[PDB]
Amino acid sequence: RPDLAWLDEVTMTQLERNPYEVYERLRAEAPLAFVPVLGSYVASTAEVCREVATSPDFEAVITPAGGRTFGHPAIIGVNGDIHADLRSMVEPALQPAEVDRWIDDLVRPIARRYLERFENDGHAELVAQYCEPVSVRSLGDLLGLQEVDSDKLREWFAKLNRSATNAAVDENGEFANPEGFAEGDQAKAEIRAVVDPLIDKWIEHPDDSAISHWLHDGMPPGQTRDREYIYPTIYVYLLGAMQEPGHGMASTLVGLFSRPEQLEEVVDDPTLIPRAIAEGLRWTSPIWSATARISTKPVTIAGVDLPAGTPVMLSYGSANHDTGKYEAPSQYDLHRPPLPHLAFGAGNHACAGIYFANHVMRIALEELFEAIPNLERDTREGVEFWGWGFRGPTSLHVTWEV
Ligand code: HEM
Ligand SMILES: COc1cccc(OC)c1O
Repeated sequence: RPDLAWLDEVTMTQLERNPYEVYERLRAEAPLAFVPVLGSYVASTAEVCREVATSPDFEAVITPAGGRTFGHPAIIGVNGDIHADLRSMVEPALQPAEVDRWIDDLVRPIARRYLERFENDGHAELVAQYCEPVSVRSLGDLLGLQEVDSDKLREWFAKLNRSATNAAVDENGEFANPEGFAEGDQAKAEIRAVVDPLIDKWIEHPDDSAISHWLHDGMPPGQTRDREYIYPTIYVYLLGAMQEPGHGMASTLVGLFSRPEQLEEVVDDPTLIPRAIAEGLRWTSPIWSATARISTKPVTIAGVDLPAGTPVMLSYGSANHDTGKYEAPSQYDLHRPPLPHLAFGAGNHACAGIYFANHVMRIALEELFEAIPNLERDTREGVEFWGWGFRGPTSLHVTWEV
């Protein structure tokens, strides 16, 4: 497309370090645009992302690097009967009435345990010391991975992240960094070595762990889902479900720190924490551009006539800065009027764990502010955000008196 020739010079590193300038141009010039280094059409505005994610003429497809990382059948990448089965598999523990039965007793003691290690230090790096540990320890226990240390869960989601977002392609559409999948493969090998004996045990001795229920739920007597059938969705969990609540917590904190007067409001009135988190997710969406759909027939989107079989990456993080919806979206604003956002996606492949994730982030922030009410950010340190597929702050140094 001739007038978008500047897109030929957009690099993967540029999109990873800060995609917002390129995507501001995309939202104005071409809400649906083919980005050469990603090898795909990308949807950048709220209208186009929502349309593609809910269209009867699109279905789920995994991004190329995500498919290389997860294989088949990843819940995010399949449709029809297989997707219906995988959704029925994961949904029980995520049902709101079910989450409300045990979420407090799950997350609150975990939050306190990680806080107790540093709440009197006067300094902390909250991404590694708090946000990621609470996120992974909560989900890990729910899944049945109690004996997998939070360091290991965090390492796995970091390697899966880099593998599943290893999207750069060369002139011929081939992956430009083929060695970047190796640490994904390696993480998967480690995961198998840990999880295979757990599955062996759960097949014979089911328990209340989520993965045990994934094996057994809805199955004829004496049968379990084959482990090869559920492992790709285990990997989906061990990337985004492990990573995103921690990133959403951390981005919300960075946003609040940028508005000191709003941090103070929320600490004074913790009933504002859900609103603070909702704005945090819009402001820096944890899942920024990690999923996609594929057209199933010829379809016209944003004036582009797409053939059948055309993938479209859903850059929800860009859609959540759509100035057709938001005023000054690059600024964190607790007092933004509550509007729909796309940080959980849309359509039949929208996030299945919204209610759980919101509670994990809420409880974690409640306990943090109770333990450290005079929390401040360490302004001697910069906060850098990283990621195009998944985005969040790489560190969050804080300080407090005493
Ligand atoms: C703040 C934290 C989270 C955010 C921002 C988030 C966001 C998202 C997004 C954007 C998608 C893709 C939706 C689309 O393509 O339209 C997704 C899919 C999904 N998420 Fe969440 N997620 C979070 C946490 C979680 C957690 C903790 C779990 C599990 C306990 C979870 C389970 C899933 C599943 C199973 C899918 C795939 C749904 C499908 O393809 O049918 N998510 N999430
Ligand atoms: C590409 O990987 C993912 C995309 C969307 C959601 C995920 O975990 C919930 C996830 O792991």
